[PDB]
Order: sequence, then C-alpha cells, then structure tokens
Amino acid sequence: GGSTRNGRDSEAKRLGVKRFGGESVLAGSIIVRQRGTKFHAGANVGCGRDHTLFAKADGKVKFEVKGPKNRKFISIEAE
Amino acid sequence: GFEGGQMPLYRRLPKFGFTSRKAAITAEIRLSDLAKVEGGVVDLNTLKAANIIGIQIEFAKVILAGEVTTPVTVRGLRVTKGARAAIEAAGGKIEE
Amino acid sequence: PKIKTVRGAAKRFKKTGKGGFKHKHANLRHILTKKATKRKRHLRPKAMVSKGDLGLVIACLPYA
Amino acid sequence: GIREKIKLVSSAGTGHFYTTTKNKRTKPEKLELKKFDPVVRQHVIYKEAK
RNA sequence: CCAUAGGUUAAUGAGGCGAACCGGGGGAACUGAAACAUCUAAGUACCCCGAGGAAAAGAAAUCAACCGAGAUUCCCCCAG
RNA sequence: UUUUGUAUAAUGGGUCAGCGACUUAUAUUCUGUAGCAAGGUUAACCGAAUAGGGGAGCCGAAGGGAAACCGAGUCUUAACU
RNA sequence: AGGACCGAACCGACUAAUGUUGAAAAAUUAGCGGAUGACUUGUGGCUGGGGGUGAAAGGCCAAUCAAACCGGGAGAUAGCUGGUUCUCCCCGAAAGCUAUUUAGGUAGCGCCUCGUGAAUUCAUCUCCGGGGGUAGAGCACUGUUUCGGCAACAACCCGAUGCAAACUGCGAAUACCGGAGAAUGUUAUCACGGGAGACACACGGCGGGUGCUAACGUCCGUC
RNA sequence: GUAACGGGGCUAAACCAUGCACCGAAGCUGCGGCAGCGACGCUUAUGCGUUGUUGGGUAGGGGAGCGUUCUGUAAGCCUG
RNA sequence: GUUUAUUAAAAACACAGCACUGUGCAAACACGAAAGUGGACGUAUACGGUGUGACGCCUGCCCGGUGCCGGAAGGUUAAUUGAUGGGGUUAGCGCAAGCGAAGCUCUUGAUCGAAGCCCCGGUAAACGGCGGCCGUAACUAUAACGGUCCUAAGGUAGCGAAAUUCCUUGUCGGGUAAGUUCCGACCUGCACGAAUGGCGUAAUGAUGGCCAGGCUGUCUCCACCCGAGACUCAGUGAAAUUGAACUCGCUGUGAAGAUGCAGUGUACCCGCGGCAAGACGGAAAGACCCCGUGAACCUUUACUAUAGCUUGACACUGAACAU
RNA sequence: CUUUAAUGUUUGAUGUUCUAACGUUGACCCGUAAUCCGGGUUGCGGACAGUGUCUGGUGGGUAGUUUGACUGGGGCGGUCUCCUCCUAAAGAGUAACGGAGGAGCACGAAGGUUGGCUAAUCCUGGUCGGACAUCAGGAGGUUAGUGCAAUGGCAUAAGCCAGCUUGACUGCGAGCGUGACGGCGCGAGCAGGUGCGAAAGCAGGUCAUAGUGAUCCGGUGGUUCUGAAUGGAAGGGCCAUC
Ligand SMILES: [Mg+2]
Ligand SMILES: [Mg+2]
Ligand SMILES: [Mg+2]
Ligand SMILES: [Mg+2]
Ligand SMILES: [Mg+2]
Ligand SMILES: [Mg+2]
Ligand SMILES: [Mg+2]
Ligand SMILES: [Mg+2]
Ligand SMILES: [Mg+2]
Ligand SMILES: [Mg+2]
Ligand SMILES: [Mg+2]
Ligand SMILES: [Mg+2]
Ligand SMILES: [Mg+2]
Ligand SMILES: [Mg+2]
Ligand SMILES: [Mg+2]
Ligand SMILES: [Mg+2]
Ligand SMILES: [Mg+2]
Ligand SMILES: [Mg+2]
Ligand SMILES: [Mg+2]
Ligand SMILES: [Mg+2]
Ligand SMILES: [Mg+2]
Ligand SMILES: [Mg+2]
Ligand SMILES: [Mg+2]
Ligand SMILES: [Mg+2]
Ligand SMILES: [Mg+2]
Ligand SMILES: [Mg+2]
Ligand SMILES: [Mg+2]
Ligand SMILES: [Mg+2]
Ligand SMILES: [Mg+2]
Ligand SMILES: [Mg+2]
Ligand SMILES: [Mg+2]
Ligand SMILES: [Mg+2]
Ligand SMILES: [Mg+2]
Ligand SMILES: [Mg+2]
Ligand SMILES: [Mg+2]
Ligand SMILES: [Mg+2]
Ligand SMILES: [Mg+2]
Ligand SMILES: [Mg+2]
Ligand SMILES: [Mg+2]
Ligand SMILES: [Mg+2]
Ligand SMILES: [Mg+2]
Ligand SMILES: [Mg+2]
Repeated sequence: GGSTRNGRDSEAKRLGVKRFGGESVLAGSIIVRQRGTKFHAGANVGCGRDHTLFAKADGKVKFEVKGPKNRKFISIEAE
Repeated sequence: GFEGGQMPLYRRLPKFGFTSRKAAITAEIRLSDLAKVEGGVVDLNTLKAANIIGIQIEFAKVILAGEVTTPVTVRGLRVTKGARAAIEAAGGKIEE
Repeated sequence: PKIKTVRGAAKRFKKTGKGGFKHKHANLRHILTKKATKRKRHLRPKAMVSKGDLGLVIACLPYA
Repeated sequence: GIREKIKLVSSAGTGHFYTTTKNKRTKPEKLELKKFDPVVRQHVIYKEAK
C-alpha cells in the first residue's frame, strides 16, 4: 500500500552532557544535521562533516549560549 | 561454527594464507641451551644429537634466553646480535 | 578419534601471543573504487576476534 | 549508471594508479589532474581517463 | 587327395560343502551437507568368482637431496 | 505432562510384580587433586610384565610478520616516530 | 439361424431389511441380471515388482498395492510428540535484541549459576552542573477554522474565536547523564573464565498505535 | 430454578461525618529447635554457647549424602 | 457384453463401423546388456499406433503458435586436423642492459566439419482457436441485427435456460386445487457446436427425471394375532472400558459448557425391568486446516542428468578411375 | 620467386566400378536318418551396412530433486535491502499487514581555495512588455535558494558569481560514537609531497543523513616475499583493482 519503511537507529544526540571527563576528543554531541543546534566553540571545535561537535583538549564541558540570536554553542574549558 | 544460518565468522572473514614451507625446518635455539650441547662447539648439528632440534632441521638461531656462563663457540649457525654478546661475554665465539 | 579441525577456520585465524587470534578485515577485495581510502587504509591491518565470537573460533580450531 | 570506472595512471614508470568514475557520455576528454605517487613518493601528472 | 572336424576307448583330474579372515569382478540408498545436483555415506552393504593356512605384497626404472637410505609386510610417531 | 493458564470436560495410566532411558571409546578444554618443575612426559616395542628399560616423539619456557626474515622485540611505513 | 426370447442348474450382483463385540474380516433372507456365449468350469502351465496383467477402476498380483512379501544396509533420518527412576542444602532465570529458506529450531548479546580478580566500584537521598521540546499551552510559522472589516464571487491583509501525530515566536513534572557529600546495604558493581536454561508469556496500572478510547482483541513503552 | 446482597434476614444489619474498642494472615512479637555468613566468650586446629542476619521457588547452576550389585581389606567377622 | 474382489454397474471401459498414421518384411513395433523371440510360419484386402464409437443427415472457417511431413540454397554449429602468434627454459651473445637460435615444452586457435536450429513450403478425423469497442433505430429507448479496430481466422449446419445458464424458481404455454421438478416453446448461449464429433435415431437398459391406472398399513392412526429373542429357573460363561470414588438439581465461578469449586435446594439404605438427555460417553496419537527447509506417486516448454532414437570423425576398412 | 596452366606425384572432396574384408533370416553339401551351430560350395549385397571409442541433436521414456518466508488460520493481494518524518511518554533505543514520502544515483565540477555577491514577493513608474521577461526606485526581510525525499541546518552563509587549481592526495592516527558479530561512522594531530591565499589559514570530495553485496572462485598490474633436488618457471602470498 506504500505506507511503511523507516530509517534505522541513527542515534545523534548529547553523549557528553555538561562538564564531563572530556578525553582527547569524546563527542559531547553527535546531533548531526545541525550547526545551530550545537555550535563549535571554545577549546572544542572540529564539527566534522556530519556536523559532529568535535571536542579537543581534555577538560570539562560548558554548554553555553552566546552571540547575536540565541545560538547554543558548546566548548570545553580546563578542569 | 554454525550460528543460525548467517555467514559464519570463519566465512565472512577473508583467508590470508601462504605457509613458510621452510620455517618448519628452522629451529630456535635458546641461551638456556649450549651448556648442554655436549661440550663446546655448537655445531650446525650436534644440538640434534643433544636432543633439542630435530633430525629434519637445517637452520636455527641462538636467541637470548638468559643464560650461557660456560665459554661456548657455536659452529655453522646463526644468532641474534643480542645473543652474539652474552655468548662471547662468557668467552664464546661465533662461526657464521 | 582425534578431533578434526575446521580447515576453513584454520585459514582465517591464528592464535596470537595468547588466547587471541587476530584475523583479516572484510570489505577489502571487491568494489574498492567507491570506497574511502581512509576506510580501506583502516582495513589492511589485522584485528583480534571480538571476544563475543571468540568462543566459536575456539571450537573450529581444537588444535589452534 | 552510465558512469564507467576510470584508472588514472602515473606518468612515472611506476605502475601505481588511482581509481574513480567518469561520464564518457558527455566528457570524452581524457582526464588528467596530477596526484601523489606513493612509489616515487612525489606528486606527478596522472593520466588515462575516458 | 590330403588334413582337419567329428566319433569310440582308456588313464588321470575337476564337480559339491563349509565360520571368519584374504585376493579379484560388479556395486547401492537411507544419511550428512541443517534444502539439494558437485561432494558425503563408500568402494560400505550386497551379489558373484577364486584361493590358503594364511592371503596379498615383495627385492627399486624406490626415496632422499648433492649427505645418503636401501624388498615387502604390521605397530608407534610425524599430524588432524 | 504440556502450557500464559488445567479440578479441568486437554494428555497418559485398570492394578500389581519384574524390566525399562545421559552410556562407552578416543580426542580437546577447563575445575578439583597428586607427582615433578623450566622443565613435565614417554609411544610402540624389549621385558627379569602392573617393575625396569625405551624420550621416537608431544607440550612449555619467545614472540612479531603473509613470508624471507628479525628477535624481547617485531611488524606496519620512505620514517630510525 | 441368432453375442435371439421366457426360465432351473451354472455364472453374476441392481434393491431392501437383518446382521455390525456377525452364523460370516462382505454373509443371510426376499426380490434381481445373464443363461449356445466376448458363456461357464476342472487339471497343469506362462508372465515377478518400477515389473507383471488390466473390455481401464490404479483395478488385480495369497484378507497386503499411487509400487507385494521376506531378509539385509539398519540403531535410515525424526529442528516433532511422549518418557527420564534415591535424599537433603544454597542461588536462581527467560518468555527479549539482533541474524537466520528463520518464525514451535538455532547462534552472539541480555537475564541465571559457579570460580577468580579488582575499586568507596554500585544503589537510595541531598545538593551542584547539564541538554530536552513530551504534558500543557499558544496560533508568529506550516495547514486547518469561523465572525466581522477596505474586493463589477471571493484570496491577501486587519481585529475578534477555535483545531494539530507528521504546527511551535513558549514550556513543566520528570527521566536521563556527569560532579560532591552522609548514612545504609553480608559487594549489591565491573572484568575474565566452567555450566546453563531461555528467545510461545499472561493479567492489572499508567502513556499510546490499531480496533468501535469493542473484545479474557492486537502491537509497543514502563511498573 | 429464588438466580443482579454468598444465604438468612435487615429500615437500619443502608448511606455520610466523627471517635473508640474488638476480630483478623504462614506479616510482626514471644518460647523452643535447625542450617549458611558476620560478631563476642572465645576458646584458642578445631570446636561450641551469646548474638546480628539469611533460609518460597519452575528451567537451570553449585554443594552434601543414603541405599543397591560386584572387587580388595576376607583363611578375617557373623552363621544351623 | 466389461468394471472399482470388500460403500460407485453408470451417462464409464469394450464393441462392430469410421478416419488418420506408421510399416516392402531380417517390416513397423515390442520383450531382451546380447543370443534370441513375439509381430507371423502372416506380407499392404497384412500388421501396429492413435482418436471417434451402430445406423441416418452430416462433419464449416483458421497452418499464426506446437507437433509432424517435404525442401535444405544460404546463416550458425560437435568431435576431428591444427595454421598462426605468444610464453617458460638455454647454447651462444655480451663487463653489464638485455637479446636470444635449435630442441623440449605451455598456450593460441586459421582451417576441415554432419544432423540439428534459423529459413522456405505443406499439414487440423494433428495439439489446438473461432472476435472486441461497441456501429447506425416509435418518448428515452435499446443496441440481438451488425459498422469500425485488430485477428491465424473470427463459430456454418444443427442445437440451445441443455448431464452445459451464473442472475435462476428467466418468460410463456401444458399438466395440478396448488408444480424451485417435468414436458413444449422463446434465445438474453455468464461459458453448445460439428470424429477430446453436431443433430437425430427404431430396438435395447437391475441407467437419470416426470406422470398415470392398478395396488396396497407408505401414510391418516394404529389394532389384534402366530412365531424367534427380551423376562424367570437350572448348567456353561464373554466384551470394550477402567487414575481413585463416600458417582444429586439448580444458579453462579472457573482453561471461558461442573457429580467434585461458592451459595443454595433437595435426598432413609440396596436391587430388578425399561429409556437414552449428560458423564464433552466407548472406539481410531483428526482423515478437514496449518506446520515440518517430512514422504510418496503423478505432470510439465521447472533443473540436472540418462536408456532409446539420430549426426559426423577415427577404427574393423581394401583396389582403380573421372572430375 | 612471383598469377595460369600441361604431364608427373601426393593428398583431401564428391561420385562411379571392382572383390577381397564384412553381411546374408537365398540355394546346396558334410558333421547328421537336427528347425540350432560350425565348416565347405554358390548366388546376392559389399567396403556399404553394422559395431567399438569420441561427438552435435533429440530425449518426462526413466531417475534424483527444487519449487522461500512474513501473514490477525492458509491462500489471494502485498511485502522482503537503504534513507526521512510521526508513532516514541522533552537522553539512546522500541512494535503493528500503523500514518506519509523517497534511494539502487548525479557531478573533473555540482570538488578545493581565494576574492566578491545576496534573496521571494508586492507597489509605483518605464519602447515594443502583456498575469508573468529586462529597467528604476520603494516596501519586504532567511516567506528565496539547496542536483534529487523528508528532517535538521545554512548570512561567517552550505545559497550565488568569478580567478586559479586537483586535498575526490599517500602513509598513520590521540580519542570517541555505534553495532551480538561481520562491520559502519566522527576524528584533532604526525610524516611525505599538493593547491589556493599577502597572510592568518583552509582543503584527506560534495550541507549532512539514501545511492548498496560479505565469502569463495578467478582476471589484470606491481613485487626479486615464497617456489617440493638446484637455477629458473608454473603456482602461491602481499599490495592495488575488476
Ligand atoms: Mg628428540
Ligand atoms: Mg540433507
Ligand atoms: Mg492453549
Ligand atoms: Mg483429565
Ligand atoms: Mg512397577
Ligand atoms: Mg440370449
Ligand atoms: Mg434368461
Ligand atoms: Mg488352475
Ligand atoms: Mg488382495
Ligand atoms: Mg547405514
Ligand atoms: Mg529408528
Ligand atoms: Mg538465507
Ligand atoms: Mg497537546
Ligand atoms: Mg523519554
Ligand atoms: Mg524464536
Ligand atoms: Mg516471541
Ligand atoms: Mg509483550
Ligand atoms: Mg491479551
Ligand atoms: Mg486485639
Ligand atoms: Mg496467626
Ligand atoms: Mg530454597
Ligand atoms: Mg447389459
Ligand atoms: Mg465395489
Ligand atoms: Mg454395487
Ligand atoms: Mg467416446
Ligand atoms: Mg472439424
Ligand atoms: Mg402427484
Ligand atoms: Mg426444455
Ligand atoms: Mg462439448
Ligand atoms: Mg459421443
Ligand atoms: Mg436370556
Ligand atoms: Mg442363568
Ligand atoms: Mg454452569
Ligand atoms: Mg438400547
Ligand atoms: Mg467420544
Ligand atoms: Mg494428531
Ligand atoms: Mg519425474
Ligand atoms: Mg535423497
Ligand atoms: Mg509461511
Ligand atoms: Mg527520543
Ligand atoms: Mg511594471
Ligand atoms: Mg546532499
């Protein structure tokens, strides 16, 4: 009849909510299909092809909101 | 190997072959030996008679096992650069 | 009678320093042009059995 | 489909080569673009491409 | 024509039976492959012929590897 | 007994007595346990047969690499990372 | 004369009843069809199993026939059904996920047991740090919806009123993740290894799809 | 076949608010007893008393035993 | 006449008759690894195979497809023969790079190649097929009749609500007081039709349907009577079944239809003759249904094979000649 | 030597004649007061027929088998892999023969970088220009655009234009995410060489998420890894790839 089918898992979300151990480069947020949902900021950046919030140097996670027009923005200060 | 019906692990995975067909006739002597090679001179053979190689073997190394003590001189054989030390370090000599 | 070894398995596995075996990665011999070199580059080396299927491997190779 | 596979060969004597696809149905010009030749470990001019 | 074929006689010997083992002629399928043709079961079961106390085999147009071994047969290894 | 679930109107059994179903051989890995210990152990066979002899050989102390090969390193790589 | 007519023997078998643990593993009784013919009967013979024979029903081939009976291969195979025998003590599941010519079977993971390791590991409450777009609400947006206002029937726009799983300019509880702390808890936690069983669940509460907000219905989440 | 309180029967033996008392389980306590683990007197291998705690259980796992036939200890021991 | 011995006797099989087709005899064909044998001590007025099934009047159109028959010019094609090019090796050549003869090898396949298939023609008493939209009419109408589009060609005679008609008890007529059956018609044949024969047909039939006279206990509606059981006594003496029974009704409950649970009603203990509403009564591990990567036999342009039939090459297999 | 011959000679293609293999289920003779069989003679046929080995066709005559699963019983119908949204109770993840759509590719630029640009739509005024081209202004503000579904995203634009290019590079990879597993994904940084830019710096294909097939058996290129006496070679391994 047509109605059916559907994508698979495709997790994508926050895997490093707030401050964490934040190793050399965990994930902090793999919510692909975004740029504004989560913006690359601070010691963390990367933002791979699949819009995955990288996360560089070890430390804690912040989860902020700066710059004109909301804009979440994530980063990882020292701990 | 059977796991329901799906391609078994020993199936989905490739097969990297090729057997030495030589390493089979290549032994590995250790420093713990020699002090039992019936006297001095660790002849290419001897070790065989010393019951520690194999009538078939044709090649072998000395390697570092952690022993030597008695001054011995390996003959008609090979040896690591780490074993060709302790061997001489104990008053030994290399054939080559 | 002596246990017969699954020849097929003894051609894809090899006991390592210890219990491990380390095998050959799949997806590296067919349609490779449309595959990422980075992907295939991370496929040339070998890798130990996932431990989850290790049990099986240690059955087809009774004399491993 | 209509996209045949191409084999970019090295200008150097080395038998090294790259692989990709092309649409010869509209791009008859033999493709060349220069890439890295692992063998000689030096970039060069790769050719061969319907 | 010869000569054979054929015919008669005599002297010898065979014939048939029998548990396995043994050599030879011929030779399944169920089954396994989680189906099924290649493959397996298996040269098994089974049929047939022949022989002995054993049979069969056997004195290299064998093997090894530049050193050499030295018919055949059976056991243990080599090695799942 | 089988089932989500049986007094179940679901299965089995008229009753009794006797019989009636996870064994055996070899191989491989564990656990316990005894022997010995970087060593352990013999196989066939001999036999003055459960001895004693026989260590052919098997496992372990070295691993890495597809391999040549190298070796407490070794592969990967032009890279001694 | 006649595969001629009526009708015993002889051959056959259309109907009914009775029998149905029968007198009988197909008969008895009363009727019925053929009765010099492709008739009927005695004795002996010949066709043998994937073969025979068949005025053809797969019928018959010793009360057996869509492939006889006997012995063997043979303890065929049976992911199915049944059955599995003495006692006491401790722990204690699953009825799920993912693959599967798989779906009432298996296999890895999950959950049980046993051994060995290891940390304030793990849990509850408190507090601290987080992302959230569910409930709800709302109507800028996407659609849908009225009622009024400036359109040779009416959209657009404006004000007033609603609706939404695939609407959101808002937004909980709360769950979850991480940090710190006390107490409590025979380590409850994680890892590896020996043995598993289990992948038919059922009902009730709550949030839902489906069904009729029907079903002791059905498909999920969770207790 | 009373068949829409289980029945009798009830005008309160119904209902509402408030309050006390009582019945009520294999729950809790008491008394005696058993086994696993932690604890104390301890003792001082060991082992028992005092005590905190645990002891429903299918598939299934782990741990202890009973009894049966036959071998040794048996030319013993028991037995008309 | 024959048939499912043991639920089918028939409209089924057979039949004489008809037709097609094969077979020249060491016949075709069949049993058989073969020898041999049947066919037949027969020989085309014979024998085998196939279909139709006395007889009467008959048996239309389609050869596109499949099969069979003839052609076989051309295209494609087996084994066979093996051109030709390529490679391995190495004497020699060379300080070396490489090149490399001959031989031996590995490979390559020119070329030669029959039937078959494609192709050309035929053949339907060979397997088979015989029209769609819907074209143009007394109010609308309706579209049987038949235009047009396409078929290999579009159902002729005869028959038709039939052993064939779904709607269906079609409609009408007959028979009856009343007839979903029956008989005679109509034709709108879901989906007849000409030897998988069409329509008829005297006679025949334990054949299907309908009607009538006779006849009756078939029935209204059962009554009496004669015998064999049943009942009683004496003798002999089974069966299936069976967890255990101290084996009631109801209403509810409950794995969802209760002798056994709850409530309640009822009920002194035990036989004998009768009856069958219940013990989901007895009997057969449901035959229907689904499932099993179960079985069997059967079908075919499913797959893979194979006997048989048939092709060519070499062998047994020789001598000449013409082209 | 090179075209066409003539004889010669060879060797194939036909086709005739012969006899002498071979056939004879014609006749006769002997074994033999046998229809068998064998030998002999004669006639007919004759290198044909036929048989063996090889080979193309034919071959339900016979044989072994296959002929899926899901499914509100089965079947019919539909479905089977991948991507998007809702279902999904504000982490991840969740079922139905639940409600709605898409993929099996496309690009040598539609990739890289540097530099620059920014819409849709309406109003008004303008030759042919009208509903709707191009032009001027004003309002408007991601309602446009995005190679193709849907969701999220995008102005520092990923949207648009151009110059120059080949980073759609090779070897590796701290650390993560996601899977029972096979495996899939993100990835800063390092080494070698590129490109673009004055430079900082960016580039290991495309805004991202669909555009896909494990293993085996082989084909091709490369390699002095191996190569069964030795040197080679066949073959094997390894790397790239079909
Ligand atoms: Mg030795
Ligand atoms: Mg099988
Ligand atoms: Mg049930
Ligand atoms: Mg019962
Ligand atoms: Mg008993
Ligand atoms: Mg008569
Ligand atoms: Mg008569
Ligand atoms: Mg007789
Ligand atoms: Mg019979
Ligand atoms: Mg067997
Ligand atoms: Mg059996
Ligand atoms: Mg499959
Ligand atoms: Mg709401
Ligand atoms: Mg949640
Ligand atoms: Mg299952
Ligand atoms: Mg289930
Ligand atoms: Mg459930
Ligand atoms: Mg339910
Ligand atoms: Mg009290
Ligand atoms: Mg009490
Ligand atoms: Mg217990
Ligand atoms: Mg008759
Ligand atoms: Mg009958
Ligand atoms: Mg009858
Ligand atoms: Mg007929
Ligand atoms: Mg006709
Ligand atoms: Mg009447
Ligand atoms: Mg009529
Ligand atoms: Mg007809
Ligand atoms: Mg007829
Ligand atoms: Mg009586
Ligand atoms: Mg009596
Ligand atoms: Mg009841
Ligand atoms: Mg009765
Ligand atoms: Mg019954
Ligand atoms: Mg049954
Ligand atoms: Mg068949
Ligand atoms: Mg079979
Ligand atoms: Mg199914
Ligand atoms: Mg979620
Ligand atoms: Mg204008
Ligand atoms: Mg895209």
